[PDB]
Amino acid sequence: MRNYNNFNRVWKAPRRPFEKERLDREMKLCGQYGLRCKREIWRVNMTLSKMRRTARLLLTLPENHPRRLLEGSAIMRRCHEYGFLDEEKDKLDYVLSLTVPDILERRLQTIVFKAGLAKSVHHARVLIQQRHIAVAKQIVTIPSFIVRVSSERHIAFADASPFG
Amino acid sequence: AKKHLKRLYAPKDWMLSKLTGVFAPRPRPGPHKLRECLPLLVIIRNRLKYALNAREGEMILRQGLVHVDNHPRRDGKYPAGFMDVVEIPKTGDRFRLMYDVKGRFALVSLSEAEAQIKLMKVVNLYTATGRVPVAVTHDGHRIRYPDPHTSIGDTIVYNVKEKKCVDLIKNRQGKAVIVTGGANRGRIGEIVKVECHPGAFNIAHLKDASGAEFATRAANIFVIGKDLNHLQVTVPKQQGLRMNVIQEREERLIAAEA
Amino acid sequence: GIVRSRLHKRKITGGKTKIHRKRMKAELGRLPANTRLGARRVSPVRARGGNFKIRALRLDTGNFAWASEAIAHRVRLLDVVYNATSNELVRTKTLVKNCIVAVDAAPFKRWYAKHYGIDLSPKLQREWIRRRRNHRVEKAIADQLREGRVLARITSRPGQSGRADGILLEGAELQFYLKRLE
RNA sequence: GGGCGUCCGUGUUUUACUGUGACUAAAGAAGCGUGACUAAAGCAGUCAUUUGACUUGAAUUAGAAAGC
RNA sequence: GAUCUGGUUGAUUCUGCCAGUAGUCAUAUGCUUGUUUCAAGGACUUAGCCAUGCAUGCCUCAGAAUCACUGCAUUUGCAGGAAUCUGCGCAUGGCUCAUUACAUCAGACGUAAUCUGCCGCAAAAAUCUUGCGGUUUCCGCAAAAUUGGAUAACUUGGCGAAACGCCAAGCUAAUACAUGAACCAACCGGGUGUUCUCCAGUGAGACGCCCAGCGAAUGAAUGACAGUAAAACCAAUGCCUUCACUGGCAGUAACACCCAGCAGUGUUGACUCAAUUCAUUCCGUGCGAAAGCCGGCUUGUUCCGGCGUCUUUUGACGAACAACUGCCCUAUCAGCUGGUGAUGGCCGUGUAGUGGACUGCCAUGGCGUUGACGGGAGCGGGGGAUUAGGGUUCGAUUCCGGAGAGGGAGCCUGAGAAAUAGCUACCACUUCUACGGAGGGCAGCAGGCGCGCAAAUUGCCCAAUGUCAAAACAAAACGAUGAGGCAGCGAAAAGAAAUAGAGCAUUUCAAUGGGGGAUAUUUAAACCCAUCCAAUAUCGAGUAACAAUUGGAGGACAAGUCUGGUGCCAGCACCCGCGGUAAUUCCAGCUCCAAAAGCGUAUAUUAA
RNA sequence: GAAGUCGGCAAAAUAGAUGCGUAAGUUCGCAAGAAGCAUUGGCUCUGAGGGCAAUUGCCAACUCAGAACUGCUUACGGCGGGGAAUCCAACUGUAUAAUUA
Repeated sequence: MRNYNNFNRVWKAPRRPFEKERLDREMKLCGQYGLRCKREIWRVNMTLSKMRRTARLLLTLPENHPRRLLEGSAIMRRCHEYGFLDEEKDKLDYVLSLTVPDILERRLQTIVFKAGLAKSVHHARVLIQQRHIAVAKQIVTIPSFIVRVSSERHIAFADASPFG
Repeated sequence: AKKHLKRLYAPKDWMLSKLTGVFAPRPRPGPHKLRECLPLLVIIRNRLKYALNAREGEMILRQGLVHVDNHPRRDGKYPAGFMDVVEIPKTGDRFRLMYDVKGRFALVSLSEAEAQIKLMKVVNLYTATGRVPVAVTHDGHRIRYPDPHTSIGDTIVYNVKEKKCVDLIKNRQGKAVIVTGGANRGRIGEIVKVECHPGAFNIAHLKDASGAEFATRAANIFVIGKDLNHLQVTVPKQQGLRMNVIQEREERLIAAEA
Repeated sequence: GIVRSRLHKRKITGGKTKIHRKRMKAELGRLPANTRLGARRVSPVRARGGNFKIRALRLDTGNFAWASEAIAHRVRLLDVVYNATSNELVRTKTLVKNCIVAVDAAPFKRWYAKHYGIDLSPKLQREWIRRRRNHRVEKAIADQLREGRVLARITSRPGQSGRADGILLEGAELQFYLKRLE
């Protein structure tokens, strides 16, 4: 009692447990991004849904409405950071079209593999827990670390690792 | 007759984490009301940081090192609300407790000479035994033989050093006013006009600098100076002004670059 | 004990209030103190902030005011003549506010002579001459003063204050009670 | 000589609805900022370069009905 | 993601329900578990019953020290101080949801209808005391007011089985209690002398006398004004003019000196209020400069400083009342209320105060199909689940508000109680006893029984957050605090993420933390996390035996026309339907499927 | 305290008046005085209830309610015990003068 510490859900299980169309789409992502579980998919479905949904609400709204400017620019900024979107795209309509890969491409696991420090994505996911990759001078052990686009220059390897 | 006051039920302005305690220090009756006041303990401990604990609260206070209103105060539960003057002679810092814009307590620093000055709103005016008139200030002072002109709603500029009332300030038409209470706190402006409403609140229209309009109940108005260009107290660094919420944000990004 | 709350009453609509609360000390009735003529008695009660209110069991002298003359005098209560609530309170003589009383009347005579010189120092004779003018006294009073008993109406609330104080009745109401009395 | 301010004396319109505005506890919900390694959180912290700096931050919104 | 699918027919198209699946800080239960971070946890059934332990007390430079107490001791004693009186608090916090539908609660108003300790700002000239001498127990001289008797601890005797059970007698303190202070010391008034000082009777002046303080009582006055501009006659009175009350309206706040302006004007929307004046009161049921304390001192017959307290007053923290709008289901509850208050009136009484709250009299009202009355389930809300939207549902539970301490009732003390770790009684239970008696109240925290589908340690600590308090800390000398915090137990929920990576035979190049451990870090202490395998110098994984499970494989619904066994048997199956000798469904083996340190099942609920 | 006895036969019991209250059944009329509870004296007062004559004056005859004080040895006569059911006749009435109502 009397302990106020807020906790929350990050993910949701889909209705219709097994559809061979979805399950197919699931596995095709699990093997491609080297994912441990479906759980890590359903997560970027909800962070994408929440994000998407406030894009609708603000979008249904009249232009120059004070929420649409302030609260609208902030969703439209944070997607330029993290590089969910390209800095060429600012309509706020673009937020309303995003896909599960966009947020998975940005996950430190794929990027360490894309940056080329690893064989595919399984080396990359182990090589993160093995504590060797550091983002900028900061060792980061979480595969799901979402890599801010300003930070994609700095990864390299740890200085406590074998590699430094 | 309650004694304890819980964090979640403490006023938000004391600005005390929900975690890290069940309770907040409950202020005793005093000059200023419970819901609007900042205890001394929250001043030294949380605001000024001179004390990392409540244990260091009594270390510093019970020694009477920390003055408000020229008088040394021993009590961490003492309410010090607004217009108050909190001096520490040891370090040599001097604070007026005035509201910040954004509706928060800000501690203005002030010169040696201006801590003498304290100016207090006239909450009531009555006759004491033997025809003595008295004025009961927002602060809680009972001030005998005020100016024959003073009336409810006027400020009494009060010298806290030598104890006496220097010049007063009426309230009519344009006179600079700091809003105290009710969502416009700290926001300054002239009175543009006052609505009458006998038997109920008088709603009181104001105009900040650079033009803008807002209302309050006239019991949230505290007079200061004849014009908005002349004020008899030192207001916080953002004077009375509210920035647009979209200008506040994009100036925290530009400065964020360092 | 005795209680002043409403929790025992039929609602406007006639139903019972169901009491979920116990009695409070902020609801109290202190049995009546039924005052009477007699040698002074008092039982002090301490009430609701530490304040005492003086119950007067059995008080007699009492302090009576003669309005239109702006005076008062300390005068025995002779009798309880009339009461508007119960007729028993007269037989029993309980003194309660706005009872009617017969009062000794004698120091009023001495005052009215000492003041206007009229019996019902040449510097002070002419003052009498000056006080006469503009001034007149209703027969109905002065006719009562001859007897040495004046109908009064006791103004203090004798259970709370512990004293019986009143006014001498006047013609507008003095004629109402005299008739209503006999 | 005319004109505002104040007070008093003598000789007719509301309400729903709508716009704006006051007035309203925190936690909770929505939300800004912020690499607590990420996240659920939190309201913190960040920076020089030391013997402090940022006038350091802790924005803002909704919250039936009724009442103004 | 504003989504639907299997079952009625030989087929068809419908209605239409059952079944399916997705949540739930929704609880239970089953099998299963390596690591971490933050969490609920005797509410649901009994507001059942409780063994034992703890759960509030507090003293500074500053209220009372011969402990026949401990230290030091060439000073009359100073340094601690055990108990004990005194002052404050125990009315808060904690727990719990039995009661409860114009009650409680929410938002919004009100107290001008009131009580208010502590806390802030302020107020303060009521008072014939004391000593010496005398003496009529009364004058007269004098002025730093040098007041009183009693109680506890304690000693002596002790009673009693015992007991938060008691009795005598003897000592002694106060900021306990009781008394009490004149001149210093002002201004302002009312009433009046068979008072004398004057000048002509609305005369003035002195002096004498009784009374003139805050607060309370009754009475009287004040608590403004506003709808008109000249004149003159009389008495007084002012002022001018004369010489004379002589002639006469120029002048202009008031007022018969000692004060030539020391109030001609309190506050509200509004008051019988604030305050002022006059008349009688106040007998304890109000009023000290605590006749109080320790510090300075450059110094003591007005040096100075900070505390303590009385009475008055008004802000503040509160208390208690009232109630504008709104709150579930029921008519197989339609009339409800007035004997003995029901709705209103009058004079009271009682209250802190308003009031049918209550006594006496008077009237006949008040409420109801826009659901009264009755009954059923319920603490109210902030809020939670789920929702495209609209909604449906939950809210015992952290914050606010209400109520209770086994059941009922009564009350003392106090500023505040109808208080229960306070008293008194009865009821139901129960614990000691030497038989005479004396006790108890866990819906405080641990824990026990019981009950039940259902819920942890008789653990450490005040380090933090608050509270009370005579209180800073330290210095011989660290207040209590089961409030609160910390850990134990803890797959209720929630976040992160291991169980291999690299170039089917193999083979070998690294890497890692589970775990071990640490100069340590952490913490009140210990934990956990983080940091670490040399920094001169310290561990380690290959069948990774350091080995992932729980439910399924006819359909809905993703995944076998495998192989055994059984023969309408045993069993599966939410629904449809399988099994009666080649079973896609049971029991098994292999194989694949979904989810995965998590996964089935039951009931409740939301979407469907 | 019905054990008596064929059987509560006989006796006891109930009891006036006023207020509150009153079940099943029913032909709605009753049942009903159902059942049951409570009050009662004496004394000293108070209120209400009218007539007549010209607001005022004078007068008769009683009843009811309320209060204070005080008392009970429960104390003339007179005056219902009540409730749950079965059988029969609907009811009031008549009827074996002198064994049957």
